[PDB]
Order: sequence, then C-alpha cells, then structure tokens
Amino acid sequence: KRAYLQARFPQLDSTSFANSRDTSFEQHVLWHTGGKGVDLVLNSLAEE
Amino acid sequence: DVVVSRWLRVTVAGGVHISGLHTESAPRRQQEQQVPILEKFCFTPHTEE
Repeated sequence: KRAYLQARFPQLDSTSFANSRDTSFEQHVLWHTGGKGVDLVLNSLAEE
Repeated sequence: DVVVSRWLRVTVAGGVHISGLHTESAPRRQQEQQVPILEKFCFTPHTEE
C-alpha cells in the first residue's frame, strides 16, 4: 500500500508514511513535526 | 543510562518507560520561613547631646 500511494502521489516523501497497525505513528509524527504536532487529524481508527 | 525526549514526552532508562508525564505547579508556600535579623553598621560617638 505504501508503494501504491507513493506511485499515485509523487509529492509524498519517504518521511510522510507511518504504520497504521500500532501506536508507533505517534512517535513518527511528533518527531518529524518537531514536537509541535499536526493541525488536522482525519481519524478513522478506533480504541487505543 | 537514562534518556529524556521532550519532543516525544517520554523518559526511558533501564527497564522503565514513562510517557505523558504531566507536572503541575505547587503553591511552594512554606510556613515559618526564616526571619533574618536586619541591622545597620553605623558610627556612634561616645558622647552625644
């Protein structure tokens, strides 16, 4: 899926992807945003 | 060895891993605080009127 998305949208970089099956994406987002965080969060997951 | 990452709000050392610690200011007001003795070192003539 990562490869397919990269093909569809060239703008996306290797640093704009995370893992959706665990809470590891939080650390990735915080790190690459310098700890400020994001503005809009179109959430579709559940529970934790 | 301990490492603190303010960006990720995580503190890790040994086999412990603290995340999302939130600290709130205490009043920091203590009773019976020390009361210093204040004096002035002044010249004083032996005889005065």
